[PDB]
Amino acid sequence: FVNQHLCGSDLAEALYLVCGERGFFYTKPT
Amino acid sequence: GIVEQCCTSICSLYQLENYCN
Repeated sequence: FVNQHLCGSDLAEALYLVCGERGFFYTKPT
Repeated sequence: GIVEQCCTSICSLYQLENYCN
């Protein structure tokens, strides 16, 4: 996994591939 | 946030590891 653009789906899919079952939280921004 | 800072900008696994347990 390199350093690409993280956006919505990709954002979760990206964390989904780094944590997968580790459970990754991506709360909303202000 | 990340939804806007990670989408408006690029992020490396490092930043990712900072949003998960």
